[PDB]
Amino acid sequence: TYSITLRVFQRNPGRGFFSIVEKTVFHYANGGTWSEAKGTHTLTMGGSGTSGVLRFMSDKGELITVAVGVHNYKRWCDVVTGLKPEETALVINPQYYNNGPRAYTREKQLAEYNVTSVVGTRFEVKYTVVEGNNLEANVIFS
Amino acid sequence: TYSITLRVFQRNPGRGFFSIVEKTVFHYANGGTWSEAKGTHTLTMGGSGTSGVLRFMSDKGELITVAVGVHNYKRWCDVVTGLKPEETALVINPQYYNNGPRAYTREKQLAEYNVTSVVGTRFEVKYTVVEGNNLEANVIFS
Amino acid sequence: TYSITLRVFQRNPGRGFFSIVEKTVFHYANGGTWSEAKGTHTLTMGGSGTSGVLRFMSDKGELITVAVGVHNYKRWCDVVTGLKPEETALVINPQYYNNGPRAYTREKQLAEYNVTSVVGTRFEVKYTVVEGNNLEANVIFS
Amino acid sequence: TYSITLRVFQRNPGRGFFSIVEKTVFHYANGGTWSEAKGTHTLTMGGSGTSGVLRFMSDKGELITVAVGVHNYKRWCDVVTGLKPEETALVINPQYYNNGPRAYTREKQLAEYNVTSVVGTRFEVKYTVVEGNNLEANVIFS
Ligand SMILES: CC(=O)N[C@@H]1[C@@H](O)[C@@H](O)[C@@H](CO)O[C@@H]1O
Ligand SMILES: CC(=O)N[C@@H]1[C@@H](O)[C@@H](O)[C@@H](CO)O[C@@H]1O
Ligand SMILES: CC(=O)N[C@@H]1[C@@H](O)[C@@H](O)[C@@H](CO)O[C@@H]1O
Ligand SMILES: CC(=O)N[C@@H]1[C@@H](O)[C@@H](O)[C@@H](CO)O[C@@H]1O
Ligand SMILES: CC(=O)N[C@@H]1[C@@H](O)[C@H](O)[C@@H](CO)O[C@@H]1O
Ligand SMILES: CC(=O)N[C@@H]1[C@@H](O)[C@H](O)[C@@H](CO)O[C@@H]1O
Ligand SMILES: CC(=O)N[C@@H]1[C@@H](O)[C@H](O)[C@@H](CO)O[C@@H]1O
Ligand SMILES: CC(=O)N[C@@H]1[C@@H](O)[C@H](O)[C@@H](CO)O[C@@H]1O
Repeated sequence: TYSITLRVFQRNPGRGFFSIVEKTVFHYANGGTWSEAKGTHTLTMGGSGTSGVLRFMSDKGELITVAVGVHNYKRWCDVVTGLKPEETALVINPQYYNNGPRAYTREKQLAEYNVTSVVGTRFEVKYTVVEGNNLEANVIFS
Repeated sequence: TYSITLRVFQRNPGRGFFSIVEKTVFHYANGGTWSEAKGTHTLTMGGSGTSGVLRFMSDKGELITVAVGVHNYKRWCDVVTGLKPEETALVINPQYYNNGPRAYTREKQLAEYNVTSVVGTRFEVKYTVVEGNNLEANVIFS
Repeated sequence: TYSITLRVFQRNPGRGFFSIVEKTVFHYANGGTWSEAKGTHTLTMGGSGTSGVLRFMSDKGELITVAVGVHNYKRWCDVVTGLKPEETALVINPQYYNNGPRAYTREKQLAEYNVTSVVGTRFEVKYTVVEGNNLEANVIFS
Repeated sequence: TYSITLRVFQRNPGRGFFSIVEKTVFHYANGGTWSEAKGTHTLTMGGSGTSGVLRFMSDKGELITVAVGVHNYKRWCDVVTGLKPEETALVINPQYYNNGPRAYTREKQLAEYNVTSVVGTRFEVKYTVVEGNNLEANVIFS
C-alpha cells in the first residue's frame, strides 16, 4: 500500500480563503480512501498506479484541483486552475488515465509542481518526503 | 440553486464506526460543492439535475456510498453497500446517469430509502425537509 | 503519556443532532491536547492525573459535557447535562479538581457512565479498552 | 449576540504546520460556542463581555494561543506564544479577567495584534470586519 499525506498552507488573505469541496479516488490499484488527522489529509491507496483529487473553492469563488498519486512506484502531482463550476473533481480525476488530456502530468512523476491561475493565485505542491510508501507533501496557496 | 444538508447518525457500535473517505459531485446543472458546518454536510448544486456521493468506511472495513441529488425539481437518494475497494465514489456517482445501472434509483425520486448490507449493517437516508430548494435529510447507520 | 480516543454515536434523530462547541484540557500531568482523526477524537495527556472535556450542543439547543481522563493510572469519565449557556466547559472541567463539586466522580475511576438529561436525552460513555496507556471509549447519545 | 469568524492562514512550512488542540469559551455574557464551517472557525457569544481561546500546536511541538472576544461592544484579541505543555487554553483564557496578568490586553480592544515567538514564529490577528455584531478576522502564522 501507498499513502500520501498533505499539509495545506494558505499564504495570502488577498487571494481569498480556500476550503475543500470535493475529494475523489481513482479505481486502479484496488482504489483508496481519503482521511483527515491533525488538520492534514491523507490519501491511502491499495498499491502503485492510482491517485486522488482534492477540489478547493475560495470564498472569492475560485475553483482549483490538486491531484496526487503514485505512478510506477514514484509519486506524482498536478494542479489545475481556472475551473468552471461544471468541471468537478469527478470530471478531472479520470482525465489522468485512459489516454486522457492530463495523463502527461502523471507521467512526469513530479515531486514538485507550481502554477499561477489566470486570475493571479499561485499554487504549489511540494513533496517533502519523495521516496517510499509513506509520502508527504505541502500544498501551498498564494 | 439547490442544497441538500445531511446529518449523520450512527446507532450501533457493534457495526463499527464509519467515517467519510470520499465526496464527489456530478457535472450536470453547473456542478456543485460539498461543505461542512456544525458537524453536518451540505451539497450545494447549480440547479436541478445533478447529485453527489459520500463514501464511508467503517473501522471494520465496510464500504458504503450515500447518493443524494435533485431530479426534475424533486429530491432523490440511494445507498449502495457491500462495495469492493476499487468501487470508489468516482465510479459510483456517474452510474446514476447516461443510462447507467443506478439511474433507476434517481428516477424514483425517493424522500426515504433504507437497505441492509449483506454483512448486516442497516443504512437509511430520510429527508426531513422534502420540498423546496433547501433540502434536509438524516443519514442513519445501524 | 496516556491517550483516550472517543467515537461518537448518535442514535436518535428526535433528540436533535449534537456537535462539539468546546474542548478543554486540564493543566495537571503536563497538560495535553485534543486531536481529530478519521472522525474520532483523541485526548493525549503528558501522564496520569489530568483530563479534558468536550462540550456538545444539539441543534435543538441542549448543552451537555463529556469528561474523560486518567486518575492514578485508571481511566475516569462523567457526563453533565442540563447545562446553562454560561456553564461552559471552561467552568466545568476545573470542578473535577480542588474540592470542586464534581471531584467525587473523578475519584470513582469509572470505565462506564450513563445518565439521562431532564429534557430526556440519554448519554453514555463506555470504555472499550479499559487498561493501559492507549484507552478507547464510545460516547453514545440516545 | 456577537460572533467572531476566523480564517487561519499559514504562510511558512518551515515553521511547521499548526493544528487546533483546544477551544475554550469564557463564562460571561451568557457564554458562547465554537463552530466550524467551510474551514473557518466561529465563536458565537450571548452578548458583549466574553471571549474564547484557540490553542494551536505545530507538528514541531510549538504551542501558542489566540484569544478573541468583545469587551464593552468592541472586539479584542491577543496572542500568547512560548507556552509550556501545562499552560493549556483552560489556564490562559481566565487570565484575561479578574486581575489576571493578561487583563490589560482585553482592555485595549485591539482590531489587530502581532507578535513573534522566541523560537521565531510570527503570529498576527487582523480583524477584516471591525464593527458590528458579526466580526471577522484573519489569523496568520508566519
Ligand atoms: C504499477 C503501476 O503503477 N502501474 C500503473 C497502472 O496501475 C496504471 O495506473 C497505468 C496507467 O497508465 O500506469 C501504470 O502502469
Ligand atoms: C431539470 C432537471 O432536473 N433535468 C435533469 C437533467 O439535468 C439530467 O440530470 C437528466 C438525466 O436523465 O435528468 C433531468 O432531465
Ligand atoms: C498519578 C496521578 O494520577 N496523579 C494525580 C495528580 O496528577 C492530580 O490529578 C491529583 C489531583 O488531586 O490527583 C492524582 O494524584
Ligand atoms: C458589556 C460588556 O462587555 N461587559 C463586560 C462584562 O461582561 C465583563 O466581561 C466585564 C469583566 O471585567 O467587562 C465588561 O464590563
Ligand atoms: C493554468 C493551469 O491551471 N494550467 C493547468 C496545468 O497546471 C495542468 O498541469 C494542466 C494539466 O492538467 O492543465 C492546465 O494546463
Ligand atoms: C444491498 C445493496 O447495497 N443494494 C444496492 C441498492 O441499495 C441500490 O439501490 C442499488 C442501486 O444503486 O445497488 C444495490 O442493489
Ligand atoms: C442529570 C445530570 O446530568 N446529572 C449529572 C451527573 O451525571 C454528574 O455525575 C454529576 C457530577 O458531575 O452532576 C450532574 O448533576
Ligand atoms: C512573546 C509573547 O508571546 N508575548 C506575549 C504577548 O503577545 C501577550 O500580549 C502577553 C499578554 O498575554 O503575554 C505574552 O508574553
